[PDB]
Amino acid sequence: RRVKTGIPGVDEILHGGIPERNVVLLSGGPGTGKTIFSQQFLWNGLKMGEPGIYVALEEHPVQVRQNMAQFGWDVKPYEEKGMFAMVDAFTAGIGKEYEKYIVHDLTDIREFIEVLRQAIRDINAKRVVVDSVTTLYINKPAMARSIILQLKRVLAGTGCTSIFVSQVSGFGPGVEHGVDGIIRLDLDEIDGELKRSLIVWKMRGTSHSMRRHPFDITDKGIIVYPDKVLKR
Amino acid sequence: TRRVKTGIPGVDEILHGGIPERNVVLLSGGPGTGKTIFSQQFLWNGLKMGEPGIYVALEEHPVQVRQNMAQFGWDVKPYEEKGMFAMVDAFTAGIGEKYIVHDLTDIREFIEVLRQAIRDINAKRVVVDSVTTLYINKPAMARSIILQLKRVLAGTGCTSIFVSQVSVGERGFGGPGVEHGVDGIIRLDLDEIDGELKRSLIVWKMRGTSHSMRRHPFDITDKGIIVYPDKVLKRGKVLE
Amino acid sequence: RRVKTGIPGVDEILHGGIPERNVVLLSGGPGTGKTIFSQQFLWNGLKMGEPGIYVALEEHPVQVRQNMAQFGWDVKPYEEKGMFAMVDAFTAGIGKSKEYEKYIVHDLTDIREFIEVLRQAIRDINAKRVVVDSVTTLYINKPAMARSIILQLKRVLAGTGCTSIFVSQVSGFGPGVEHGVDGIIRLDLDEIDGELKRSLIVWKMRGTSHSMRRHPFDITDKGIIVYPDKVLKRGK
Amino acid sequence: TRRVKTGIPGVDEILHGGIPERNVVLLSGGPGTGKTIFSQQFLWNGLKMGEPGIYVALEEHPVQVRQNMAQFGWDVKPYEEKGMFAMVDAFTAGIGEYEKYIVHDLTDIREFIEVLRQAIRDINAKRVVVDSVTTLYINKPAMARSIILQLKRVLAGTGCTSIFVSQVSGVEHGVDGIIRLDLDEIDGELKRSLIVWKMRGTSHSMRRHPFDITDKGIIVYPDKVLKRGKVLE
Amino acid sequence: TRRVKTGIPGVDEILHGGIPERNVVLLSGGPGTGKTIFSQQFLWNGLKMGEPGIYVALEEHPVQVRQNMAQFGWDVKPYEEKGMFAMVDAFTAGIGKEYEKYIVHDLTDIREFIEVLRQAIRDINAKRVVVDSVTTLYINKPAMARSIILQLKRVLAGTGCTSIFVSQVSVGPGVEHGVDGIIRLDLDEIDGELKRSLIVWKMRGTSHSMRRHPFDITDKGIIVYPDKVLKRGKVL
Amino acid sequence: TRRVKTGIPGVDEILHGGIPERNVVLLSGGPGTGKTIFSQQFLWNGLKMGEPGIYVALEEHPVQVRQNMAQFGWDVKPYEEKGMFAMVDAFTAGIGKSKEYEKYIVHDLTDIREFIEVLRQAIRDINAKRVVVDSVTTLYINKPAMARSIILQLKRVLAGTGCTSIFVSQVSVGERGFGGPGVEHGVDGIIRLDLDEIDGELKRSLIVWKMRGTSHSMRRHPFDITDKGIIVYPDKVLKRGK
Ligand SMILES: Nc1ncnc2c1ncn2[C@@H]1O[C@H](COP(=O)(O)OP(=O)(O)O)[C@@H](O)[C@H]1O
Ligand SMILES: Nc1ncnc2c1ncn2[C@@H]1O[C@H](COP(=O)(O)OP(=O)(O)O)[C@@H](O)[C@H]1O
Ligand SMILES: Nc1ncnc2c1ncn2[C@@H]1O[C@H](COP(=O)(O)OP(=O)(O)O)[C@@H](O)[C@H]1O
Ligand SMILES: Nc1ncnc2c1ncn2[C@@H]1O[C@H](COP(=O)(O)OP(=O)(O)O)[C@@H](O)[C@H]1O
Ligand SMILES: Nc1ncnc2c1ncn2[C@@H]1O[C@H](COP(=O)(O)OP(=O)(O)O)[C@@H](O)[C@H]1O
Ligand SMILES: Nc1ncnc2c1ncn2[C@@H]1O[C@H](COP(=O)(O)OP(=O)(O)O)[C@@H](O)[C@H]1O
Repeated sequence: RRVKTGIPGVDEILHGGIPERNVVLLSGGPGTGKTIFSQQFLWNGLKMGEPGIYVALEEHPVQVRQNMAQFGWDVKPYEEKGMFAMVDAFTAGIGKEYEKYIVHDLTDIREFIEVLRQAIRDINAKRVVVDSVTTLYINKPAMARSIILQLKRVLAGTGCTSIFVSQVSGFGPGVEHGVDGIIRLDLDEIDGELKRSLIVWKMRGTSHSMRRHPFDITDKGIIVYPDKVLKR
Repeated sequence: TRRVKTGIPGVDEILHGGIPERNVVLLSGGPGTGKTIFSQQFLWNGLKMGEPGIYVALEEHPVQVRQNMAQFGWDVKPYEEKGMFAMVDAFTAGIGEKYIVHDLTDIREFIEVLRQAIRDINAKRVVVDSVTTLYINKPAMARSIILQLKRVLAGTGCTSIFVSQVSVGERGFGGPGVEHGVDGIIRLDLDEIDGELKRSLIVWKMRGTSHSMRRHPFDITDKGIIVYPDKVLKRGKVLE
Repeated sequence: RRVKTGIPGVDEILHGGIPERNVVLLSGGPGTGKTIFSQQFLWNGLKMGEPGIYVALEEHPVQVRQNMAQFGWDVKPYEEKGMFAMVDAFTAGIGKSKEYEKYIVHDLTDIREFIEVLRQAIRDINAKRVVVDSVTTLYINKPAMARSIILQLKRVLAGTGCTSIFVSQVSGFGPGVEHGVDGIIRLDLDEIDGELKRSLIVWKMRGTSHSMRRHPFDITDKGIIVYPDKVLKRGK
Repeated sequence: TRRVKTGIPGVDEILHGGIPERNVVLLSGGPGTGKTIFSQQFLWNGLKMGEPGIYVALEEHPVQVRQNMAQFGWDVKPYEEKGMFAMVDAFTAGIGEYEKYIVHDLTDIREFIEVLRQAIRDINAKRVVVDSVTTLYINKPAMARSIILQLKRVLAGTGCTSIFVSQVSGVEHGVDGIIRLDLDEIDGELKRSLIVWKMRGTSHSMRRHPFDITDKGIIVYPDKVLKRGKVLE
Repeated sequence: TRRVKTGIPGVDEILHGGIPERNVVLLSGGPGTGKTIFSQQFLWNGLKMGEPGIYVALEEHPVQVRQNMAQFGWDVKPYEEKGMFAMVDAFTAGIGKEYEKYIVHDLTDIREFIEVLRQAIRDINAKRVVVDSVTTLYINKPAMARSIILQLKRVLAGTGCTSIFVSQVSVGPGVEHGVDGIIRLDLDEIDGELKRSLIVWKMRGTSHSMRRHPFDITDKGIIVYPDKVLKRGKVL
Repeated sequence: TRRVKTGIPGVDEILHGGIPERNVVLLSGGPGTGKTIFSQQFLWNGLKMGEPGIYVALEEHPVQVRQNMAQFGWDVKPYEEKGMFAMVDAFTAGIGKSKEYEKYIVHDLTDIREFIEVLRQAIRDINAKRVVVDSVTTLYINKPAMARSIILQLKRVLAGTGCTSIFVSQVSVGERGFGGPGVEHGVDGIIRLDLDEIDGELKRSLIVWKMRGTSHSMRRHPFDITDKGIIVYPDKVLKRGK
């Protein structure tokens, strides 16, 4: 089977959607849409009755809710329903309001994984987003490989299908070799104008579009154009 | 979302209304691209609108900053006496004033002092010139430094600009995590095209709003910066 | 003698196939089809009476079996008849040890045990074909050791009459590794005019002449298909 | 805002009047781009204008510097004995007779600064050259920023306008101005060009202008531009 | 000046007679560019001309080198038994841990390496020597490359030998300056096609072709074409 | 300023008279570009104009070096005897502590102190007016931070004794620059010897990037290496495409 991202054009680009248990790496530079994209993935997940967990390391949950809320995505209700979770692995990297979930020390991936399996259990999560995974090893690159594979085993085991968001200043040291899929979002200046484009570089378990497709970010999120191709 | 008007000709148009309230905007660019003049113009316009502002100086002493702003027609003195503007001296300490940061070993005193200045004048706009100096010899501390300041500023209702210094040639914005941690990124460029340096601005990122995706030329004048939303740079200036 | 990969087009491109006992480095970036190519190589071998061994360092043998099954390649039958074997050199890398697997390398910090289990596996099934996916994981965090490791494994495998494929992960071909192996086959995925095109090229192959051209190929439901009579210069 | 005339042919026009008083200007370029001749002509024209100048030597011994200048027709001797010109020796302490101003330890700029303050005070200097400031931190780049900022404050606070020579093979953000001298090979020929990247306090030509080094120093052509690899206009 | 004929078709002509005797020639190139074959051809042809030769192996065990040379019709067995050819084993020591007349037990430094080499040159009155590859002697200690190349050079030239130092380059200090000559072998992809070329970058003691010449590797070794040149494709 | 004539065909013209006295000229380029040959032709011509030269050898033994210059029709034997020419052995110490015969020998290259000691002594016994250090790169290649002081220290020495010199600088093939931060700003002159593949052919060319004290050709001139030495063509220009 597959997992329908719900993101206009994407499921057609993946020929049906993301294969189950697959951990997809969404990489790209700043402002390419990785945040809106992965949030949309989870949001659409909810509308289809699929449990979702957002592991934030870049922003605090109260902030994430506000960002999504501005696109017309109110997770608060589902949060009360027990169909959506927000894991705070953010306040730990900046200092010290509680939450159902929180990682106090990311020195090790141990507590990180402990708290993760909890949120998955409580809502029987199906969809998961780690934004971002880069923060777990940016200053400890040799440990990236083990970290990516370990989180992978855990998620796939619980039947979850994942987007790891990778921040790029390549796709990210075994990281791009460890994941099942790779979707790169690009923002390129062409003839004096910035053009957004998406391309599925890798996707274990399926055939997929081999073309670079433009896309726009709108008030209601991302919209990819499967019938169009952008030439850089 | 509510917008903060920069007042800089062309910029609020380019931002489809202005900077979304509480956004931290990274103003990135090489030397002599107009980043300092731009950030000060942003603060001055705020004052004219009744929005108290703070300029955290890490590149020059506040005394010189006041002098330089005055030459553009921006005398902050009348405002400092009204408790509507403030200069934080985070410069002196770098090379051995109501607001002073004595030690930049840790970001702790920097924050305490910034918080002090914020409540003192009911600040709405803040400028840090420049953020790079806070970790340029501490690259690994950049991420947490940017994320901690951002939290303090948005948490106190401020809308800010973080000036980011990049060395000429590099199209970077500031490095790992920093360009990822800010809410917006406005790049000011100075490119040599056919034996001529041309200035241009481009909004690479701005959370909470759509914005022009084109590279617009601009000039630095006696009255500050002026961006031209109706012109684009495609290896040469052209209308629309 | 030639070891036939059985992968459509490959053997013609190798003018017969891989010279026996050769260690071939299969290099490429992520998603270029290296795992599938090497597994297809083992599969075809089983189909022609040649025992094979897949040494996993990137995935657990269980998932590998699954993955190969989706392509129509069920090894389970051969595994019980002593014709195929998976070597778990993965778990040690993550941490878990909560399962039973015949061949398993507990510690990857030394190539000593790795070679022990490999020798035992080759002994047990009389291995003729061996795949290591990926050798890169064995020295990524020890590049100065890569040279010895490649030549060491090279001596073992070749000594036991095995012909092997070492999968190399590229983010060149890998310092001194590209020199240690007998052959080099590069799998590429390049964006040309807004579209990703898959291609293969034989850079090196001690023991034989071979196509000096870049050939397009496709990954399908039944695996890889390479086109010997087609060439991808650049664009078409 | 007052202007300091470099007196170098074409340069003041390009700077739209001259260097804004008290500005520290970084003169950056690779070897043999003309940075030393330029900075020395700057001081010379200054002297021949009643403006006392100091040349801080970190690359050659003052004795040799005096020799290089005289060869172009700039004899500082008369001006030096008259207390209108001064040479600072911060060269010897870097590798191994008599010189009025000498910096014994370059470990850190404190002594460097003191000797510099003395020379300025002593001749009431108006122009100062540091050839080259790169040498003060070539092995300690993390110190470059503070050093540049410290010297800038000392010089500006004393009313001097300076040129820091930067040898290329937060510094550029710290100085007030930046003039790049280039030497590029185009069609089998080496062409010299100058370009003002930045100059706080004023507007200036935004073009790359060609120049020649002659027996009498540098001549820049403000009415010419170097575009592809050709001199146009 | 006295010349040493390589015997490789086209080479001696490109060298205007051949290698100036007593010269050390660095044969540099990436993987699969034909450096081993070229070097071995040089020695084989040397034997056929009554010029004893030595091959210092650091990449493969002398056993395998013998069998690979035979693969091209170069059976050194007849000459060795007659004290005309020698195989130095400076390989096994490289991967830790068989009798070989000439073996180097410690590569930690090159004193022993020089001893063994000195012994072999004397025993056979060697006139041609090949070291494959000299890169392995300092790959992990770049700073020592210069002195090692200069030391080996003084010893070889001191014994009247003419040599070829094979240098392994991946993809792209003292070394190239320390040798007498430099012959680069390349393998480049142009328009979906891999093309082999040789160019004499330096050869002390003589003039030589200043052009890049294409060449082929066959079942009988290398063949260089002095009448062809690579502007970018093969032209006249 | 009196010019030291190189004698090398076409060079003194390109330099508009020759090399300004006391100038330390860095001659750099990749392997096989003709730097050693160029430096020797310089000392040789220095002899014929009745000018005493020294050749500091760090890449070859003085015996081999002599055996190399002779191969070009340059026999310095008669001059070493009249004391009009000297050769320094700074090669052996680089690859061992072995003994041998040579009037001038530098035993330790850890520091440049002895080097100068021996050099000043060598300049004295004869009438050292021309000097060649080949290659200066060897002095600091493993300790790049020392390059600057080493270069300037040797400069002062030679200039202080009225010597005009060439420092041979070895750069790797493909490397653009001349020896890095230190070397290139500290020398008075820089002459680049290039060997570039243009249209399937290697072409030799020279270009003067810097020469304090004089004007000079600003163009790239082709040249040939012959059995008699180097021949640079001042009236020809090579166009590399860069
Ligand atoms: N309403 C909107 N209309 C069009 N574009 C928008 C709108 N809101 C936000 N954006 C775009 O979304 C971008 C940010 O996307 P995001 O996923 O947060 O970036 P990143 O890849 O750094 O995580 C902004 O830079 C902006 O260009
Ligand atoms: N009065 C003026 N008229 C025109 N241009 C000016 C004027 N004043 C300053 N400038 C320009 O402004 C530039 C400096 O802008 P600034 O923001 O200080 O640079 P940076 O981005 O490094 O902080 C100068 O290089 C100069 O070219
Ligand atoms: N059923 C299929 N049909 C066509 N292509 C497929 C199919 N299944 C997988 N693929 C392709 O195989 C690719 C993965 O190949 P793989 O060998 O795992 O990559 P890697 O080089 O990283 O080891 C996927 O990215 C996908 O494009
Ligand atoms: N009399 C002269 N006529 C023409 N050019 C000269 C004359 N004297 C020196 N030059 C040029 O000056 C250059 C050196 O300039 P200089 O300022 O010393 O270089 P740098 O940028 O390294 O400090 C020489 O390389 C030479 O080309
Ligand atoms: N019989 C043959 N006919 C044609 N080419 C061959 C033959 N045998 C080997 N080759 C070629 O020789 C190459 C290996 O040459 P070799 O000298 O071993 O490479 P290296 O430069 O890495 O030492 C192989 O990659 C192959 O393409
Ligand atoms: N008799 C000759 N005729 C033509 N060219 C020669 C002759 N002798 C040597 N050469 C050339 O001289 C080159 C070496 O010059 P050299 O100065 O030794 O190089 P480097 O710059 O590395 O010191 C050789 O590569 C060769 O091409």
